Amino acid sequence: MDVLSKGSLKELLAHLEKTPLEEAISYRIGTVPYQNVLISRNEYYNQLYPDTTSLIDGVSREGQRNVNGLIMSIISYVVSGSGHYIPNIGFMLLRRSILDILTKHDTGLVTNNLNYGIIARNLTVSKMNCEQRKRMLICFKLLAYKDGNQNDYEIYLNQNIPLKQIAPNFIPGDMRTVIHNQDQLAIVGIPAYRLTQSTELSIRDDNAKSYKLGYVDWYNSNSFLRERSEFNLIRLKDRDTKYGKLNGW
Amino acid sequence: QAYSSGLSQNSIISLTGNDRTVADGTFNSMIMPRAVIANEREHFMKTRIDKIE
Amino acid sequence: DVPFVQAYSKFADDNPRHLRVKTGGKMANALTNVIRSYYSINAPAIVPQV
Amino acid sequence: CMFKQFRIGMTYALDPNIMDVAAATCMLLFRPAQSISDEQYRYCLQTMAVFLTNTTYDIVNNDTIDVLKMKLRNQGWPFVERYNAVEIDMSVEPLRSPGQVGRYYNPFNIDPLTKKHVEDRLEEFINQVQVGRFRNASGNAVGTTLAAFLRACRDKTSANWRGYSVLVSRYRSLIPNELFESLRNISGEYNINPQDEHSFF
Amino acid sequence: ELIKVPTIPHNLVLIQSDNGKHALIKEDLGQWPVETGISLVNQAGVFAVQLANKLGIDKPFVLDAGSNYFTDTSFIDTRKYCTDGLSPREIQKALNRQRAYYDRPELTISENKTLLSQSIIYPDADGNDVSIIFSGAMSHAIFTYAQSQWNKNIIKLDDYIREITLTVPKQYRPRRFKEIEHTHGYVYRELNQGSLLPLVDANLKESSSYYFKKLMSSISNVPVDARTLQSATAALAADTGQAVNRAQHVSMLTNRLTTANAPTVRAITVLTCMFKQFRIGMTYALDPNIMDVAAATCMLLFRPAQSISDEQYRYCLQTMAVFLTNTTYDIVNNDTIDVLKMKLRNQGWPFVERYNAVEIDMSVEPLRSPGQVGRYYNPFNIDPLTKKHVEDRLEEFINQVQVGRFRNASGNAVGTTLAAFLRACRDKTSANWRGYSVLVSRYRSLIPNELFESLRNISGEYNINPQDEHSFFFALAQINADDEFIGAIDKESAEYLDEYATLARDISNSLTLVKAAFGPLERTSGSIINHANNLNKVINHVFADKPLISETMLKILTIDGTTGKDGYRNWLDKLVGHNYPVYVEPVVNIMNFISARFVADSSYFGYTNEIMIMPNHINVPVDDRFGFRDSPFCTSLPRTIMGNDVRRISYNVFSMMEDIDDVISEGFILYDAYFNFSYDIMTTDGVTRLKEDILIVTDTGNDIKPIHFYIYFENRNDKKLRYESKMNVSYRLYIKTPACLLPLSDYMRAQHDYVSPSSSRVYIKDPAVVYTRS
Amino acid sequence: KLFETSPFDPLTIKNNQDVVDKLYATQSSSIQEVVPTKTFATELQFGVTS
Repeated sequence: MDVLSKGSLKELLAHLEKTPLEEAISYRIGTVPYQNVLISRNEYYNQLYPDTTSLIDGVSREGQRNVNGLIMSIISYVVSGSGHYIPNIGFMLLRRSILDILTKHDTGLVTNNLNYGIIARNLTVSKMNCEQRKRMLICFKLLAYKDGNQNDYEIYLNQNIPLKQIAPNFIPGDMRTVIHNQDQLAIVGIPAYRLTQSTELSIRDDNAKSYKLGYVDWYNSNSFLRERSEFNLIRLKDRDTKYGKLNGW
Repeated sequence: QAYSSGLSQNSIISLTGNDRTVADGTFNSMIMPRAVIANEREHFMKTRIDKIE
Repeated sequence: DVPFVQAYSKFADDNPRHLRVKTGGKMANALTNVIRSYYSINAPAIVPQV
Repeated sequence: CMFKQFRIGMTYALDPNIMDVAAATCMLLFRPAQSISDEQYRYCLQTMAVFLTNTTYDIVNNDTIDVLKMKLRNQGWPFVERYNAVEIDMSVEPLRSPGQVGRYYNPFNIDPLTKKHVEDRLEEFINQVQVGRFRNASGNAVGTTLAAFLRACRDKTSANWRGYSVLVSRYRSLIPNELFESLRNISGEYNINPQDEHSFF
Repeated sequence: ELIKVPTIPHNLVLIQSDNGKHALIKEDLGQWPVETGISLVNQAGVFAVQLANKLGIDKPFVLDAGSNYFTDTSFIDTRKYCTDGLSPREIQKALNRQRAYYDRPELTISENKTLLSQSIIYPDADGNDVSIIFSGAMSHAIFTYAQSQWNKNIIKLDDYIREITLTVPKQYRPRRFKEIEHTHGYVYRELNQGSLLPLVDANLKESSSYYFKKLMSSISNVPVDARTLQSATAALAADTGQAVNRAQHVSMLTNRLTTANAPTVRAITVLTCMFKQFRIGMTYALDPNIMDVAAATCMLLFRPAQSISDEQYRYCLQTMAVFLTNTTYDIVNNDTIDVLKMKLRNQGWPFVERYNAVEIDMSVEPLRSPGQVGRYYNPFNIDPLTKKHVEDRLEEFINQVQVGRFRNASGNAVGTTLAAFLRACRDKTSANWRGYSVLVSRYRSLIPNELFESLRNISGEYNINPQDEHSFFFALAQINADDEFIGAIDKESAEYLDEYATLARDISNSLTLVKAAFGPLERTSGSIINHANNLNKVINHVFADKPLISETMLKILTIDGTTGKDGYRNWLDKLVGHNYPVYVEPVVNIMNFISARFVADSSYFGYTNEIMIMPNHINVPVDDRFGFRDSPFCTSLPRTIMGNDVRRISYNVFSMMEDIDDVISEGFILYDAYFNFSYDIMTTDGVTRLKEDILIVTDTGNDIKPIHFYIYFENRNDKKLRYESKMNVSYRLYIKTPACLLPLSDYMRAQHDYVSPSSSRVYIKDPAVVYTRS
Repeated sequence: KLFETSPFDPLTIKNNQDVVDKLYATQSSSIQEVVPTKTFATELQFGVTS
């Protein structure tokens, strides 16, 4: 919910710096990812409604124990709000931030063998919307810069024409590029249209609307932080600053 | 001191790329050379074929 | 030289100098890279949208 | 009580006095926890700790809520918790227009079913403050003075909660349904002087 | 605040002949005298400021010419017709008069509509309004450049808030801005922070004494709880038996108690914990008593080790050894700190160590310290985490003093008196340290980080008397924060903030003045004499009329008794050769632009570098665009005339020439000087001539008289004026054609674009984001 | 009546600044979240003048 609310590149990377890896990993068993299932949608149909479960749903799924599953759990958390079930990763890796895993070699995780095409296909890039594809491409660029695979990232964009048009423009080592970026990455937000307490047909759409309706409740909740009215009560370390720089950028 | 020959050599481009590790499920991974002495399955199969000839 | 100074200042976002080469500034760099992208899909998209 | 998105804020002096602590403990007890923000909640706990634990704001600036709760509880101060309000279901009879159904928080955190405050250990908590010693070196009768204020506040709220609950329902019945839905989008936070909050109760 | 300029300052005028044959557009920017033999750039600086005032761009401004328009009566025409600049109707009238002379038909309706619609206002993508008007070239260039410079300091309100969030204290109620201000609010703010180090580093004694005095006055008025000394004295008398009949060491401590200087000492206490290195001094009696030992022990225990220097620390240890160990000052004169510590420890005295105060970080960023963390010391050497003294064995040490034998082998009179006294001081500091910690933090927020790490007690004015020190801790008063006192601090914060901002501007002005005026010194009498005279001239000019530097700087410089002029002269002297970086401001950029154009385009402002004197019988190419009779203007001064290069003589050589009569017969060009000239364009026809004779011959030298052209338009078929020109004029003076003149045919070259910001924008005069608590 | 005292009379205003000015003038009638007092400033820099 909090990760889906971020609407700018600066906010997204700032959230990932303060968020540990354990938030990406889920400890609920879930179900196997790719299955043709029948779900109940009584608002629309009397018969059961066919659908296919996927990894970018908002509900936890079972994940492979390899490094591929860990990266695929991080991206699903960013684009869908929930991760997958990969237990016994370890204290050392789980305490690191999401940005450290994606960008830093000191974590101890080796990810240079990853194939962006296979990861995108397993994440069902075809079913993703524009904001979801932009968020995943941000994760790919950070991984490419960590492994020195910038050339491979560019070629993968050349093969996929729709991905090249929406590819965010920022150098993963320079903070000046992040501040200038004006891409809108928000998935949930205050809706200008009429939003009703109604169900959706597919699993992805229904789960997304739950976060959208939950965010509205979160926005008016006491947990939400109102910068306009309570800026002085925020701690100085985590207070918003114009000259905000990620470490090493 | 190692022997240094001034022999002119052509540039060599690896299949692995700049990161020096091949990507999974790629055409380059399928055409990569792989060890024959270290692997037991291949070092056994080649001896059998050599004996047959 | 006032008409040229005004025209170059708007184009290049900087005042011309006697000992510095008049290159066109940011507009020249943006136009050069944008021309590169149109020719080939393999060319990168360097210039930001901002 | 009528609008859940509205918040209540409070600003205290750099060196808090007995008025600031009395006003802070009156807000946590007799205002909905949904109205009080998390940042405001920490600010109130910091104010209590500075007065009662003999520290300063700078010393306790980086302390978390659980750390602040432990410091106050060890000293003997039990009021370190926000209490959720009880939602009272409301209906406007139709008459000429179609009817409206709504819900509002019961004032002063009083459950109509139990006819008492939500906290079931309030009487034990007030007795704990009465016998407690807070600033032995630099204060006199802080516990007795604060305890007497708490009993007066508790008695008045239990005595007059029905009148204010009826008043909220009367005001809710004046707003039409279309106006109420539009008012849901807006938000606000109200800053109450510590003197006015204590004087109100 | 920001000024909204309603009209664009065009400087165009229309001059047309009576018959209407010739018409010209001229941009009048004034005439500015230029002096030869001295730097032209320095003169251009003086004229740039005067020019900026004439155009109205000296002060921050935004153009507000969007509403200056009208709509035509035609239903098709929906364009907005601008009223600024030269009126297109004036050009139409001039053009029609020209066509009447040539017998051409007047401008048609279609031609009239195109001409009358040249000046328009249209909106752009960002909501700004663009005005296309007829105006001068230099007026357009200077005005638009000044617009871009002032716009650098105009930012949205939300951007300004984000830049100042870290400095907002928690104890202030946030300000609720209106919804329009959040969306369309803008503030003109200069956010560059100027360092105060150049003033502080050069004058450390004066700067420190000024700020310490101001701080001391504020802290001295803090309310305190009124607690009588009877309870404390009665307990001391009981613990160490006090008899009216007998003479005891305890009495010497008691009769010396006094609370007269308590407000002064408690302000010194705040000063020690507010600054990084505030060192205080202490002088004891020639023959030490038990009061001096108690005072010395109190200084080492309850004052920061950063406030006590090693020499003071040794002096404190020497005083204890003289009294406790029964020795003389001459014996302990040569002993070191380690030796003195062993002597007192062998006798049973454990208080021989300094203690470091514990630093506490401020909750918010200190003012004028962007991206920095503030700090201050906790009073009385009490660890905030443990809420007790840094020394964990203080209880054991006091007991050890009680059983010790000092000044007498038998009895414990001295030890009991000191132990009972030291227990009282320990209890008072434990109870009342929180109030002093809050007081120190409040005054720490007034000073920046630069003042925190730089100011020192160089003079030694604040020294604590031994009777005041031991009475301070024995009779420590709790700090009471009254509402009146709290509001007084808030007023001081506003005045401190204004004073720092004023000082920063004066430092920046002084640094600019030194670089431009003074060079480097040499070990020669000529350099010293030149520097001394130039220094006096600058000082006389800066203090004349309204002084350049404010009264706040003069107070700091005059704190030692020197005059304001003398104090500034010394400080400017030290600044020569400074490496301090000075941020370039928008007004400096504007002036450098006008100065550059003044040098580059001299014909606009009435002076030229070259003139030519030629006999009338020699024919020279001239500018025939304007139809002037015998035009004194050439497109360029000819390189060759009749196949030979024109001779060029510098003004200095021509002044000393004694064969000037032979030279003028051939003709020559005068250069290496700035020639001020004026001209008048008359609508009638007449002989074009000069007001005065070209040159004046004296026994001392030759000179050129002031130049003033009477220029007339030409009717070719006029025999009287043709004959007068050739026969009544013998020599003619030529200059390059002024660039301000423009023929009427090229009226489309006067079209220029001015952009005015959106009218939806609202400007906020007070952008602060908090209120006072009460 | 929707308002006891109208926030502003629409006919009197002419631009966005008058709406802000009128709202400040009539803010006493409304129930204000924060009642205005003297304003506290934390930053102030003066620029050099002509």
